[PDB]
Amino acid sequence: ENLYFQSMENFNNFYILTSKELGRGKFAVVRQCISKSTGQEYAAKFLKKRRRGQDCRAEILHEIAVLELAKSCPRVINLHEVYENTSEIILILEYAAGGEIFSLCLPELAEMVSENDVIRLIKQILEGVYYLHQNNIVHLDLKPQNILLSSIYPLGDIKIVDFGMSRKIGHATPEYLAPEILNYDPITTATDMWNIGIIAYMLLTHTSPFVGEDNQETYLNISQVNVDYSEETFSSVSQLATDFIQSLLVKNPEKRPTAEICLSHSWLQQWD
Ligand SMILES: Nc1ncnc2c1ncn2[C@@H]1O[C@H](COP(=O)(O)OP(=O)(O)O)[C@@H](O)[C@H]1O
Ligand SMILES: [Mg+2]
Repeated sequence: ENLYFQSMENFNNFYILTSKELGRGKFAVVRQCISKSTGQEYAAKFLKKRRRGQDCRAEILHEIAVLELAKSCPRVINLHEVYENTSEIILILEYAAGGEIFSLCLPELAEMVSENDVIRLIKQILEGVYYLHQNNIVHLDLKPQNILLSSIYPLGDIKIVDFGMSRKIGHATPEYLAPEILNYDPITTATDMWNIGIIAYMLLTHTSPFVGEDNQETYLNISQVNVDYSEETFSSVSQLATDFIQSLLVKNPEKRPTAEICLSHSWLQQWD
């Protein structure tokens, strides 16, 4: 096996690693690194080329092709360089200092995020999805863990990441799965819109809308679209926001609005 991308020696020459691990999957790790020339912080995603005994180098090239396609889009993370060694392909990514948007979905920070801030973040997440949908790209993993912030004090901008599941239209955690995934119905752009309803639901209420005691109850709630819309949970959430979410959390994908229509919802129109 020959190496396509730059050599690992160049990486150790231009960049220094730190002890800071930003994320760790099964076959991927994200460590922080700094440029020896400029002292700028970057994020290095090490991806293993062999997963479960399969040479997965092709899928990594697919994820690079997608990142490269959406470089002009600022709602998508920027790819700067690529390096490769015997077992790893390394992606040098724009650093997102704010971290996962998952942080704001916790009651521990509900006191600093106002409805006006969610409107701005939701509007930003849509502009990225719109761009991706313009180019027949579907993310499929739009979970709060794969949506980051450029900062937190003050709240920064959106940066989408993790394109390991990006396909084209019409292709082949439980709580973030759409109901048409459980029916095996073909993929569709509307599948990403279901996940945006959960992001908005999780930010405004600070609770997951479908997770149950065990996975059995989780899958049931999804396939039944059983969501908690009670007054106790929405007593301090606008009705416009509710209309926005309910229009997205519906079982039939063809009924969910597109990314273009969502930007026209009366909830997102206000001088900020
Ligand atoms: N550019 C980045 N800046 C800061 N943190 C990142 C960045 N990219 C990824 N992370 C962190 O690493 C975690 C996992 O990265 P990800 O691209 O989703 O790989 P995977 O899902 O395959 O494990 C993310 O949830 C995020 O917390
Ligand atoms: Mg992830």
